[PDB]
Amino acid sequence: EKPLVVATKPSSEQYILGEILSLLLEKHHIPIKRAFGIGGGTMNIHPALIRGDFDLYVEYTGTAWVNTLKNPLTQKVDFETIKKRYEKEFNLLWVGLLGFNNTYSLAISKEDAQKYAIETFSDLAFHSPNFDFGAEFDFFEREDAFKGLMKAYRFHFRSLHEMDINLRYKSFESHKINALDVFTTDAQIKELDLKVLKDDKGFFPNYQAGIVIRKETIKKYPEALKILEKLDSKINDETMQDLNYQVEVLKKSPKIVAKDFLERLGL
Repeated sequence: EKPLVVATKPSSEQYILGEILSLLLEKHHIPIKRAFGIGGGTMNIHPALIRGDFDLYVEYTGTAWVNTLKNPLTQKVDFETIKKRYEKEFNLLWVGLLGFNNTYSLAISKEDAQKYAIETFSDLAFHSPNFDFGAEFDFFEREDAFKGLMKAYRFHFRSLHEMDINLRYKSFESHKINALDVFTTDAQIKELDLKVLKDDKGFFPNYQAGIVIRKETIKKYPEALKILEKLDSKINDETMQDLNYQVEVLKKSPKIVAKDFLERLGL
């Protein structure tokens, strides 16, 4: 007899997710131990999960694809393959998908999107001489980001600006830039009321969030599977943006954010 251990990676989004899992199981009288903010993320969570010292966490499909399964991000992330390999090689179950994808995208103002009819990356590339683009230094470094985006879409931005990751949204507000990279769950999408564009050629890989849990734990706690499945498809990108906004902008604790979310779902 030992409480089920919910692990998370160090990010604020991950603390919210860990509290959603923990509070939901606690509501059903299943004892929980929180192991939040594990340095190194998956590479240190995964060995503990296989050894039974963690029981569950929220993983992103593309992260499992590249880090645990050693597959290339230039090949489309395949959920069915992930689920099968996780069961067979690791005795781990993906419960399902929460409903959101946390990956790179590109954003502009809603006014500029309406002015130029911009909905997709290809639209932004078509109109890119009217845009000054900004991103963090790392985004300009390898083929997985800006360099590859240029090979896929033929952008001709009027200017390019690299800066500290924490200055992008501020630089957009000042008009130093008028297009930038975002992550699709960023609180700042809601805060700044940004238009997030569609990656029509599928350049950026998929990082769909889902609960990974030991099959041994589901065998011993069959009700845990039924309970956790109630979260399937309940958190789309806009919902995750809002929960992140509550923590990062409204300064609400991840635990309270998670509690209020579960209550809104009737769980």
